[PDB]
Parts: sequence; C-alpha cells; structure tokens
Amino acid sequence: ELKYIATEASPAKVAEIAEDSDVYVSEIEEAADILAGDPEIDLGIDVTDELNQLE
Amino acid sequence: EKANLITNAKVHIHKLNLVNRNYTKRAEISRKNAKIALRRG
Repeated sequence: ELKYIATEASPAKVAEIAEDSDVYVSEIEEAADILAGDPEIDLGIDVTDELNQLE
Repeated sequence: EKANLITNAKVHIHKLNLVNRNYTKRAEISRKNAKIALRRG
C-alpha cells in the first residue's frame, strides 16, 4: 500500500498541479483588473473647471 | 480572417504581458536571496 499511495502522491505530480494553479490564478486576477480598465476614460473625458463657479 | 489577424496580435500582447509579471516576481526573489547571502557572508 505504501507503493500505491506513493504512486499517486508522487512529488512529480504534486509539484505539477501546484504550479498549474498559480499560473491560472494570476491569469484570472489580472483579467479582473483589465475588466476595471474604464477609469482611465472617465478621468480623461471630463476635466470640467467651470463648476468652480458653481462651487 | 484579417480581423482575427488583428485579433491574434492583440491576443499575443496579453501573453507577453503575462510573462512580464512572472519574471518580475522572480527578479525580486533572486534579490532577496542575494541580500541573505551577503548576510551569510
């Protein structure tokens, strides 16, 4: 049985499946930040001073 | 598919950027080991 555990807790496979998860994690989180990319448009198209009179 | 041709280029830009994240992390990791090894002598 130690052989059968060591077949499938193989450190050759533990390290594979751990590395794969990390790449997908940074792929998804950065794909959330470009999903919030529009602040760069909002801060750009509106620069309106005039309301300092309104202030 | 010339649209997909311009699409594909815009796709690869994200891969190139993805790796640039990865090596940035390793760069700092290596610098941490250097700082330690100096203190190791």
